[PDB]
Amino acid sequence: VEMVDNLRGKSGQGYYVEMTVGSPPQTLNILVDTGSSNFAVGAAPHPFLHRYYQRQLSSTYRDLRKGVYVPYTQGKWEGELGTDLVSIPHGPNVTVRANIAAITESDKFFINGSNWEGILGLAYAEIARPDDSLEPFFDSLVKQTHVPNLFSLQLCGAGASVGGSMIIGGIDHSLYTGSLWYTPIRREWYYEVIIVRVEINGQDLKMDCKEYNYDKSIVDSGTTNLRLPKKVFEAAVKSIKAASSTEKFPDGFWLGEQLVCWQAGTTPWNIFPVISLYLMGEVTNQSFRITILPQQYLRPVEDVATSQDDCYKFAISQSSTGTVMGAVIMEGFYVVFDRARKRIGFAVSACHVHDEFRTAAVEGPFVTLDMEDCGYN
Ligand SMILES: CC(=O)N[C@@H](Cc1ccccc1)[C@H](O)CN[C@H]1CC(C)(C)Cc2nn(CC(C)(C)C)cc21
Repeated sequence: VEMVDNLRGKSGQGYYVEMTVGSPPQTLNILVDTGSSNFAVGAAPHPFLHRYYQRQLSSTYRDLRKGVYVPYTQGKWEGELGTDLVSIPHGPNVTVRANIAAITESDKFFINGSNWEGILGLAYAEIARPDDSLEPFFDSLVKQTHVPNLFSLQLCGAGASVGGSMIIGGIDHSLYTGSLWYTPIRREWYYEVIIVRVEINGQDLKMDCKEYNYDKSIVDSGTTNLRLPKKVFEAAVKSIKAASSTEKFPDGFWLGEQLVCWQAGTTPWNIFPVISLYLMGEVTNQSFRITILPQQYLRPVEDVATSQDDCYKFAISQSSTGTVMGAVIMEGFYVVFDRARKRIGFAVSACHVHDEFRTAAVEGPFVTLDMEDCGYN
């Protein structure tokens, strides 16, 4: 399909897809964000924008006469709502009319050299700003075209520059191997899921499973790290420390605020454990596990200045807002957002993570006869 390899990015800075807005079409790169539900594009000059949406140049622009403000984990923006024609040159061969927030002010949102100038929130209307009557893009796309109500993401961030695919309307079987395991979307707002068990080096963290979903867990392509509620993050760090205790790192490293560096080519991958996240299955008390390697959770930081070394930031961090399965954990899986059947599917992706000793995996089933719902509330 002409859709394969339509994502690009820089590591830690999100993955983006080419879109056009307006008529005649204005080309913009747009961040793919399953962690939010607003379509917003820079629409005035900013030191970090290479280009921006010029509403005056679009004869199909319609102004909704309504402001909007979106704060995310750290960045935020404000702008003006309207609608316009939108296309995805390397996606489905359609043009739809969609709501678009024209960002006119922002703080800590745009990133210097990221190459994107806007954001596609792919989650549900329940969390759109200003409220749930602002129809999200994907809903408009499905309503206006015959595109099936499903999209999949293969995020590779493999060899700063990263790639992948966003396949809309379909499952591309050349993008994964083995089977697809499905977890139910628990509620349609974020892509909310349920983690039932966490292991490090195969050792269970032995917590009540509701702690892992305090107070929701989501799948979030717009967030880099695996973020964990404090109690789970502390338990996990203790475990990973213990597994890797042949070397000691500063506390700043574990807090995500300092790099760790090894002379180029010598990163000791084998001293770090794998992490397994077990997700609720489609049948009662069954689960499957996705297993992640330290090549995924030690994120490389490209910097020519430090390049006699390879240097890494620890990409597991504390959350006061629930577990966030960010790009770290999506990378090397093919993740299918099957909105039509209210589930998300995971399979090992054609760009999987891989070492001569260990491989990321998606595998099941696992059973737990213990009858506790792991949903927080
Ligand atoms: C790290 C981050 O904030 N990512 C957001 C996307 C983004 C991409 C580039 C620059 C800045 C922001 C992504 O949407 C975050 N997803 C969730 C992460 C949460 C649940 C911990 C907090 C939150 N707030 N929002 C905003 C809203 C409440 C309006 C849905 C989205 C989210």
